[PDB]
Amino acid sequence: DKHSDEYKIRRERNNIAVRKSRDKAKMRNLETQHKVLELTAENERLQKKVEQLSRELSTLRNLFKQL
Amino acid sequence: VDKHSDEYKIRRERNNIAVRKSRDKAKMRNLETQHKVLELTAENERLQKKVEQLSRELSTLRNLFKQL
Amino acid sequence: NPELNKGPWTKEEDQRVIEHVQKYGPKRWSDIAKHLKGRIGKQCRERWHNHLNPEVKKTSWTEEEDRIIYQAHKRLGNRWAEIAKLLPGRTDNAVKNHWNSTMRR
DNA sequence: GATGTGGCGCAATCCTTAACGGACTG
DNA sequence: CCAGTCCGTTAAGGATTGCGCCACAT
Repeated sequence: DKHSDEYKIRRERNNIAVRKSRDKAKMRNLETQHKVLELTAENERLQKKVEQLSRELSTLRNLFKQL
Repeated sequence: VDKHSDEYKIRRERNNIAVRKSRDKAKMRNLETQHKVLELTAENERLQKKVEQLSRELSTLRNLFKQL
Repeated sequence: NPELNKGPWTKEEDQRVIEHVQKYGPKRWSDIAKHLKGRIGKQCRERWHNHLNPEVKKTSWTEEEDRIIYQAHKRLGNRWAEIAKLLPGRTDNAVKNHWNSTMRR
């Protein structure tokens, strides 16, 4: 029976469960993409820090050597 | 046009291929994205470990400036 | 009119054109077109220059290629054939298409 | 039984590309 | 008049996406 009301109602109910199931999945993917933007920002910063502290260590080591 | 005319079944077959392709491309892109997070995370823990190492080193050095 | 082919190109037609270009070269586009049915030289020439030529790259547009197009276009304008001289492997038509679709937005 | 998921198809429409036709020039 | 180029323009067809139908999982 593909035309009764019982059928129309059963379909509507699964159609809602599907939209709901897919909103969850798309969300998980959205935050996963944000995670990438986050980590990519944190890594660019950490790499700047590593380079800064390496220059500092180098300059200081050169001070103790000229001692 | 008719839903029975072979001219339709063919046009539909092509779209169905493109649709399965497109949905597969998107599914790969998502897997990649998750993999990309695993790699950024390792590179992240590595860089943080390096920062701590350089800091510990700077501190060791500056400890030679302390006297009594 | 009714004596003109404006449909697709068969692997057969292409091969004839390719051979023709190796025979005489990218010239006398009429001759080969004659052997072909319902197609004139101009078409054969276009089909060759845009698709059948070996030097025509068929790779995706690189990030570096876009730059050149922007820089160039915001100086010469829609001078496709001209900008194509700065893009080895790309045809004037490929630049036009790339600009009106992708780069346009 | 009811809701949750994975796979697909349909059909609207977004996006690119091919190449038709006109304008020019030698 | 013909050819070889150059370009604007747009129909054709692949790529996406909103809505849903099924079968099967929980």
